[PDB]
Amino acid sequence: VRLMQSGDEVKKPGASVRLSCKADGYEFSDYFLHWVRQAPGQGLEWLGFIRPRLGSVNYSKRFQGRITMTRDMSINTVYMELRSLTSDDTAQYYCARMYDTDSYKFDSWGWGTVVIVSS
Amino acid sequence: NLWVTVYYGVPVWKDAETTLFCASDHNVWATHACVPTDPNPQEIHLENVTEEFNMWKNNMVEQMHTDIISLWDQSLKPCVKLTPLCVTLQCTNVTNNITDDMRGELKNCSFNMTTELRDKKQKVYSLFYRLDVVQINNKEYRLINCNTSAITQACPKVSFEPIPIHYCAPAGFAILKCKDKKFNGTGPCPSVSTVQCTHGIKPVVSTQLLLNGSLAEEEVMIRSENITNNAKNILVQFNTPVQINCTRPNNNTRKSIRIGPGQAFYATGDIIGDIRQAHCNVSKATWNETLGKVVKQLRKHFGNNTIIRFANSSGGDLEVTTHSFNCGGEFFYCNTSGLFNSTWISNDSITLPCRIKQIINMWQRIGQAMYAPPIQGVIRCVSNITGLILTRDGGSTNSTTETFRPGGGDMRDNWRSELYKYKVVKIEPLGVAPTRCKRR
Amino acid sequence: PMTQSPSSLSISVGDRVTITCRSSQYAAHNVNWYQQRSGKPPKLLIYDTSKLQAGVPSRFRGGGFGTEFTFTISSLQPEDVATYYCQHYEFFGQGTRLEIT
Amino acid sequence: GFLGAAGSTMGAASMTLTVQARNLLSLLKLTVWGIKQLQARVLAVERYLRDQQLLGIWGCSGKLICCTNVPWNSSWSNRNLSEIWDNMTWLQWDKEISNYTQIIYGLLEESQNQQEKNEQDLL
Amino acid sequence: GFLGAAGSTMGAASMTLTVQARNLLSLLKLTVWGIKQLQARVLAVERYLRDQQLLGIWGCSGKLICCTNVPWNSSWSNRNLSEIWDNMTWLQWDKEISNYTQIIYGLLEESQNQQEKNEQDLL
Amino acid sequence: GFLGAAGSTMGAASMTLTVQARNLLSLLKLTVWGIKQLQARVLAVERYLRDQQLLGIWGCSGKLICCTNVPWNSSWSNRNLSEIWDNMTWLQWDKEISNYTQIIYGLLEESQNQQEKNEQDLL
Ligand SMILES: *[C@@H]1O[C@H](CO)[C@@H](O[C@@H]2O[C@H](CO)[C@@H](O[C@@H]3O[C@H](CO[C@H]4O[C@H](CO)[C@@H](O)[C@H](O)[C@@H]4O)[C@@H](O)[C@H](O[C@H]4O[C@H](CO)[C@@H](O)[C@H](O)[C@@H]4O[C@H]4O[C@H](CO)[C@@H](O)[C@H](O)[C@@H]4O)[C@@H]3O)[C@H](O)[C@H]2NC(C)=O)[C@H](O)[C@H]1NC(C)=O
Ligand SMILES: *[C@@H]1O[C@H](CO)[C@@H](O[C@@H]2O[C@H](CO)[C@@H](O[C@@H]3O[C@H](CO[C@H]4O[C@H](CO)[C@@H](O)[C@H](O)[C@@H]4O)[C@@H](O)[C@H](O[C@H]4O[C@H](CO)[C@@H](O)[C@H](O)[C@@H]4O)[C@@H]3O)[C@H](O)[C@H]2NC(C)=O)[C@H](O)[C@H]1NC(C)=O
Ligand SMILES: *[C@@H]1O[C@H](CO)[C@@H](O[C@@H]2O[C@H](CO)[C@@H](O[C@@H]3O[C@H](CO[C@H]4O[C@H](CO)[C@@H](O)[C@H](O)[C@@H]4O)[C@@H](O)[C@H](O)[C@@H]3O)[C@H](O)[C@H]2NC(C)=O)[C@H](O)[C@H]1NC(C)=O
Ligand SMILES: *[C@@H]1O[C@H](CO)[C@@H](O[C@@H]2O[C@H](CO)[C@@H](O[C@@H]3O[C@H](CO)[C@@H](O)[C@H](O)[C@@H]3O)[C@H](O)[C@H]2NC(C)=O)[C@H](O)[C@H]1NC(C)=O
Ligand SMILES: *[C@@H]1O[C@H](CO)[C@@H](O[C@@H]2O[C@H](CO)[C@@H](O)[C@H](O)[C@H]2NC(C)=O)[C@H](O)[C@H]1NC(C)=O
Ligand SMILES: *[C@@H]1O[C@H](CO)[C@@H](O[C@@H]2O[C@H](CO)[C@@H](O)[C@H](O)[C@H]2NC(C)=O)[C@H](O)[C@H]1NC(C)=O
Ligand SMILES: *[C@@H]1O[C@H](CO)[C@@H](O[C@@H]2O[C@H](CO)[C@@H](O)[C@H](O)[C@H]2NC(C)=O)[C@H](O)[C@H]1NC(C)=O
Ligand SMILES: *[C@@H]1O[C@H](CO)[C@@H](O[C@@H]2O[C@H](CO)[C@@H](O)[C@H](O)[C@H]2NC(C)=O)[C@H](O)[C@H]1NC(C)=O
Ligand SMILES: *[C@@H]1O[C@H](CO)[C@@H](O[C@@H]2O[C@H](CO)[C@@H](O)[C@H](O)[C@H]2NC(C)=O)[C@H](O)[C@H]1NC(C)=O
Ligand SMILES: *[C@@H]1O[C@H](CO)[C@@H](O[C@@H]2O[C@H](CO)[C@@H](O)[C@H](O)[C@H]2NC(C)=O)[C@H](O)[C@H]1NC(C)=O
Ligand SMILES: *[C@@H]1O[C@H](CO)[C@@H](O)[C@H](O)[C@H]1NC(C)=O
Ligand SMILES: *[C@@H]1O[C@H](CO)[C@@H](O)[C@H](O)[C@H]1NC(C)=O
Ligand SMILES: *[C@@H]1O[C@H](CO)[C@@H](O)[C@H](O)[C@H]1NC(C)=O
Ligand SMILES: *[C@@H]1O[C@H](CO)[C@@H](O)[C@H](O)[C@H]1NC(C)=O
Repeated sequence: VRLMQSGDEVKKPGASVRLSCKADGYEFSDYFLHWVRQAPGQGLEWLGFIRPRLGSVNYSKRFQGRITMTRDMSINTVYMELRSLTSDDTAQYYCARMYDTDSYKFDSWGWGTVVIVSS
Repeated sequence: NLWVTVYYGVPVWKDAETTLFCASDHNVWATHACVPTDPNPQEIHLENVTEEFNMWKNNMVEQMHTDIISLWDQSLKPCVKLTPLCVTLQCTNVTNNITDDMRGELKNCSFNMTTELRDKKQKVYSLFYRLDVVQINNKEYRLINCNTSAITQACPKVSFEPIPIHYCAPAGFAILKCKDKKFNGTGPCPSVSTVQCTHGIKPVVSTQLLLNGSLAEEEVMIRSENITNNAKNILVQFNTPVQINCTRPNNNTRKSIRIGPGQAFYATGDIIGDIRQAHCNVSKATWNETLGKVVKQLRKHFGNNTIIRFANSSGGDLEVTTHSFNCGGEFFYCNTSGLFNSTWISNDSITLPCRIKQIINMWQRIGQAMYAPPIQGVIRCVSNITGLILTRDGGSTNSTTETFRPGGGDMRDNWRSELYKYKVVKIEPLGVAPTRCKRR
Repeated sequence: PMTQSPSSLSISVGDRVTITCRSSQYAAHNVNWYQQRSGKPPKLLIYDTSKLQAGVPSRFRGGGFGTEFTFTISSLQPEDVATYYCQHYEFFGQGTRLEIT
Repeated sequence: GFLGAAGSTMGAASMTLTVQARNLLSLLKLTVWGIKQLQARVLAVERYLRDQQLLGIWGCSGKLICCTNVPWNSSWSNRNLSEIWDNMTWLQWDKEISNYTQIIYGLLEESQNQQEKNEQDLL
Repeated sequence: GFLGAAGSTMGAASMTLTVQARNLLSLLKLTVWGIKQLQARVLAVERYLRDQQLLGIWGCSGKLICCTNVPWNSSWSNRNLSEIWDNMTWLQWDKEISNYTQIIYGLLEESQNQQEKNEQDLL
Repeated sequence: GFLGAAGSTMGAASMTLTVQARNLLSLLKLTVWGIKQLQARVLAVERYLRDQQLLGIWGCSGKLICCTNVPWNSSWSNRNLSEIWDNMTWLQWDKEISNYTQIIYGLLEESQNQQEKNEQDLL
C-alpha cells in the first residue's frame, strides 16, 4: 500500500493551496483518507477525512470553511484545498489511510508535502 | 451417585449466521416469490433472559444489503440496454413556460438514433435534466454516464414502491428481538422475545432522512457505535413522525422511440402546461419540535450547557449532499439546507427545492447505471421522516459547540435502523446434565 | 484531547521507558501509538493499546483501559530514537522525544 | 410456546421439550428468494439429521430424556444437583460445561457400542 | 405393491405397510430438468423427515403400528370397531376424522413427554 | 479412525462401528463450487436417510447390531462361523452375498411387520 503525495509548495498569504494524494496497492473504496498537518517542531493535528466511496467529508471545527476535500476515482487521487492561507499554516501535510472506522488506525502515511506560506 | 443424561430440545442458543428467507403477506423486490407469511404471527415472550445485542456488528443488515442489490440487478437484467443512446446530442435550453427556479435545468436534446432497421437512422428529440448531460468541448452534450458505465433503462412495468418483507430464519434457528424500549443499540437487553420472522421491513432507499420507517415507542432514540468517534454515523429514531409532502409539478409525457427490434426507449416528451421545480414541504412547527426533542436526547452524551448546531451537508456527491429518495418511480435529490440550519442553547411549511435525475447510479457501483423512465402525469408523495443519519464534525476548539450534519449514502445504515432489535441465533437442543439414572 | 507526558526524557540504550497518556475523556481501548522518526512520516506501532501492528518488533507494548495509558519499549535500541505520539480517534497528543544519554 | 422456557428453571425446562422440538424442521425458481429458500430448507434438514444422528449414536433415538451408563468426572462440574436444577437455567449451564461437552459425547458412543455388544453376547 | 391395499379393508390395509413405506423416499446441472429433480429430491427428503419426526415425537419411531395411552373422546367417532375395521377403508376414515387430527397429535406428544418423565422418575 | 478396520477381522470390525458411523453425514451462491457443494450436501443427506429407513423398516433403528427372526438358507453361504468371523473380513463377505441381498431384505421387513402385528395382538 503506497500513498504518494504532491510536491513541496510555496504560497503567498491569502492564497489557496490544493494538495493531492495518490493511493495505490489497495481498493480505493473501503478505507477513509485523513489529512494530518504538522507544524515545524509541533505535534500532529487532524484536518479532516474523506470517504473515497461517495466523497463524504468531515472537517475539523478549526479548519471548517477554509478547507475542502474532493476525490477522483478514475485517477485514484484525493485532493485537499486550503483557502485563506496565513503565516502559521507553514506545515507538512500528510495523507493517512484509516484501516477501521473504530480504533482510528493510520496504517500508511504519505511522504508529506510542506506548504510554506510567506511574503 | 450421579451420571450423565442427554436432553433433546433444551432452550439453548448460540449467536450464529445463516440465510434468512423472505415472507410477505410486478415489483423490483420479488415479493411474489416470497413465501406467504402466517396471518397471525407467533412471538414468544421470554422471562429472565439477558442477551447482548449489537446493531453495528449485526449480520442480518449485510444480508439485507446483498439481497436488495441482487434484487435490483435481477430486475434490471431482462430489460432494455440503452447503449445506442450514448451518442452526441445537440441540445438547447428549454424556455417555454419556465419559472425562475428552473432556468436551464432541462435541456431539449435532439439526436440521431438507430431505428428498427439497421441501415436507417432517426432524428428524435427528448428532454434531459441538466444533471444527466455533460457538455463536450445549440451545443453538444452527452449523457453523464457514457464514459464510466453502460445504461440499462429501468424497465417500465416494474414498480419501485417498497413492499414490506419479513426476514424469517430457517428451522433450527430463531430470531431474538430486543423489546427493551430504552435499548441504545449496543449492549445487554433485559427484555428478549423469540420470533421466527421480522416485522415487515420496508426496503426504503434514502440517504439523509429515513423515510417510512419504524418509529420508537418511549422517546426519540440516539444510536451510535461510538458517539465520541466522529467517523460513525449517528442514527436518530423519532417517536412521532414528521410528514413530508413531495411533488413534481411538471406534467411529463412519455414518448416511445424504437431503437431496435422490440427494444423501446422511453424519452421525455414536451411538458404540457407550466414547468415548475419539484419540491418538498415539511411542517415548520413539527420539524422544530422534532429537532428540539432530538437535541434534548442528544445533550445526554455531551452533557448540559453545550451548544447543539445543525448545519447542512459538508460536501460529497449529490447522494450525500442532498436528501436522495425514490417515489412515484422518480428519484428526487432535495437540498435540505433549510432543515439543518439551526442552533440550540441550553401552518408555515419549509420548502426544499429538489432536482430530478434519470441516469441513476444506484448502490454506488461504477460500471452499472440505470435510466429511470419518465413517469406520466404529476407525481405527489406523502412520507414519514422516521429518522435521521447525522454525523458529528470533528476537532475540538476552545468553544464547546457541537455541529451535526446530515449524512448517508451507505444503505447499511439505512437498513440498520430496522434490524437493530433483531438478532439471529442457532438452537442447540442437545444438552447433558447430571441425573441419578442408569439404563437397565 | 491527550496530555501525553513527559515532553522528553534521556534514556540509556537497553533501558525500559514509560510514556503516560493521561486522557481527558473516556477513551476505552481505542488509543494508538505512533513512532515518527526525525523527518520520516509517522509509523504506527500499537493499536487498541494491546495489539501490535505486524512488522513491529515485540519490545514495544502498551497498557491502560481508562483515562490513563502507558507505552513501554523494554530494551531500547539506537534505532528507537524518534518521537512517540498518542492518538485517540481524531486527537493526537504532545510528543515524547527520546534522547540517548 | 417455542423457547418459552428459556429462562425457566432447569427441571421445568426439561419438563417441556416437544413444543420446541417440533419446530426444528418445520415449483422451484432460481431467483434471489428461491435460492435462499432452498438453502434454508437444506440447512434445516441437515441440522435436524445431524442432531438425530448424534442422539441415535448414544442409544437415545426417539427419547427426549435418555440416561447413560458413563460416569461423570467431578472436574466437569462440582456444583450440587439441587442448585443446578433449582436456581439456574440451561443457558449458563451450557456456558459452564461447553468446553467439557466435546469429550463426554465420545464416552457416550463408546458405552453404547459396548452395551450393544453386551446385548449381542447376552441375547 | 405400492398403494395396492388402498381399497382394501382397514385391517387388511393395516397388515401390509412396508411395501408402501419403502417407496416414501426412493453430477448436478442447473438446467430445466436438473432444478426440477433437485426440488423433487429435497421435497421427498423433507416430507419423509417430517413424517418420521411426527412419529418419533409420539414415541412410535421405528414402529409401523404403535399404541398410545391417551383417551379417545366419543365425539371424534361413535362408530363401532367391527364396522370400522371390516366394512370400510382408510380413505373415508381420513375424511371424517381430518378435523380432529391436530388436537389428537397434541395429546399424543403430551402423553409421550409425561410418559418419558415417568421413566426418568422410575428408572 | 474412519474405515480403519476395513482389513480387520469380521468380529473386530463389527466391534467398532460408531467411528465410521458418525462420518456418514458430516450463504449459497450458484457458482460451480456452490452448486457442487449443494449437490454433495443433498446426496449425503439422502444416502443417510435411505440407510436409516432400511434399518428402521427391519426394526433395527438406533441399533448398530440387530438380530432378526428370519431363517438363513444354507444356499446363501455354507461357510462355518469360525472361519467367517476369524479368518476373513467384510469386503469379500459382501462380494459372495451381494446377489442374495434383496430377498433377504424382503424377508427382514416381512418378519418385522409380522412381529409388529403379533405385538399388537399380544398387547
Ligand atoms: C411512503 O409510503 C407512502 C404510502 O405508502 C408512499 O406514497 C405512495 O407512493 C406510491 C408510489 O408508487 C403511490 O402509488 C401511485 O399512486 C398514483 C396515484 O394514486 C391515486 O390516484 C389513482 C388514480 O390516478 C387512484 O387509482 C389511486 O387509488 C390513488 O387514489 C397512481 O397513479 C400510481 O399508479 C401507477 O403505478 C402503479 C405502480 O407502478 C401501477 O400499478 C399503476 O397501474 C400506475 O402505473 C401505470 O399507469 C400509469 C398511468 O396510466 C402509467 O403512466 C404507468 O406507466 C403504468 O402503466 C401509483 O399507484 C401512492 O399513491 C402513494 N400514496 C400516498 C398516500 O401518497 C410514499 O411514496 C412512501 N415513501 C417512500 C417510499 O419514500
Ligand atoms: C450549505 O449551505 C451553504 C450556505 O449556508 C451553501 O454555501 C453556498 O453554496 C452555493 C453553491 O452554489 C454558493 O453559490 C455560488 O456562489 C458563487 C460565489 O462564490 C464566491 O463567493 C463566496 C462568498 O459569497 C466565496 O465563499 C467563494 O469562495 C467565491 O469567492 C457564485 O459564483 C455561484 O454562481 C453560480 O451559480 C449561480 C446560481 O444562480 C449562477 O447564477 C452563476 O452564473 C454561477 O453559475 C453560486 O451562486 C454560495 O455562495 C454559498 N454560500 C456561502 C455563504 O458560501 C452550501 O452550498 C450548502 N451545501 C449544500 C450541500 O447544500
Ligand atoms: C449504550 O449502552 C451501553 C450499555 O449501557 C454503554 O456501554 C457502557 O457505557 C458506559 C459509559 O460510556 C461505560 O461506563 C464506563 O465504564 C468504565 C469501566 O469499563 C467497564 O466496562 C468494560 C467493558 O469492556 C470492562 O472491560 C471494564 O473492566 C469495566 O468493567 C469506567 O471506568 C468509566 O468511568 C465509565 O463508567 C460502560 O463501561 C459501558 N459498558 C459496556 C458494556 O460497553 C454505551 O456507552 C451506550 N452507548 C451510547 C452511545 O450511549
Ligand atoms: C467521465 O467524464 C466526466 C465528465 O467529463 C469526467 O469528470 C470530469 O473529470 C475532469 C478531470 O478529467 C474534471 O476536471 C477537473 O475539474 C476541477 C473543477 O471541478 C478542476 O479543479 C481540475 O483541475 C480538473 O480540471 C471535471 O471536473 C470532472 N467533471 C465532473 C462533473 O465531475 C470523468 O472523470 C470521466 N471519467 C473518467 C475519465 O474515467
Ligand atoms: C424541442 O425541440 C423540438 C424540435 O424538433 C420541438 O418540436 C418541434 O417544434 C416545432 C416548433 O416550430 C414544431 O413546428 C414541430 O412540430 C415540433 N416537432 C417536431 C418533431 O419537429 C419541441 O417543441 C421542443 N420542446 C420544447 C422547446 O420544450
Ligand atoms: C444526424 O446525421 C446527419 C447526417 O450524418 C447530421 O447532419 C450532418 O451534420 C453535419 C454537421 O453540421 C453536416 O456537415 C452534414 O452536412 C449534415 N448532413 C446532413 C445529411 O444533414 C445530423 O446533424 C445528425 N443529427 C444530429 C442531431 O446531430
Ligand atoms: C406515518 O406515521 C403515522 C403515525 O404512526 C402512521 O399512522 C398510524 O399507523 C399505525 C400503524 O400501526 C396505526 O396504528 C395508527 O392508527 C395510525 N395513525 C394515524 C393517525 O393514521 C402512518 O401510517 C405512517 N405513514 C406511512 C406512509 O407509513
Ligand atoms: C408546498 O408549499 C408550497 C409553498 O408553501 C405550496 O405552493 C403553493 O401552491 C398553491 C397551489 O398551487 C399556490 O396557489 C401558491 O401560490 C403556492 N405558494 C408558493 C409560495 O409558491 C404548495 O402547494 C405546497 N404543497 C406541495 C405539494 O407542493
Ligand atoms: C401534506 O399533505 C397532506 C395531505 O396528503 C396534508 O394533510 C391534510 O391537509 C388537509 C388540509 O389542511 C386536511 O383537510 C386533511 O385532513 C389533512 N389530512 C391528513 C391525513 O393530515 C398535510 O397538511 C400536508 N402537510 C404539509 C406539510 O404539506
Ligand atoms: C441549498 O439551499 C440554500 C438555501 O438555504 C442555498 O443557499 C443559497 O444559494 C444561492 C445560490 O447561489 C445564494 O444566492 C444564496 O445567497 C444562498 N443563501 C444561503 C442562505 O445560503 C444553496 O445554494 C443550495 N444549494 C444547492 C442548490 O446546491
Ligand atoms: C443554457 O443554460 C445553461 C445552464 O444549464 C447556461 O449556463 C447557459 O448560459 C444557457 N444558455 C443560454 C440561455 O443561451
Ligand atoms: C442535565 O440537565 C437535565 C435537566 O435538563 C438533568 O436532568 C440532568 O441530570 C443534567 N445532567 C447532568 C447535570 O449531568
Ligand atoms: C396532466 O395532463 C393530462 C393530459 O393533458 C391531464 O389529463 C391531467 O389532468 C394533467 N395533470 C395535472 C394537470 O396535474
Ligand atoms: C466504542 O464502541 C465499542 C463497541 O460498542 C466499545 O467496546 C468501546 O468501549 C467504545 N469506545 C468508546 C471510547 O466509546
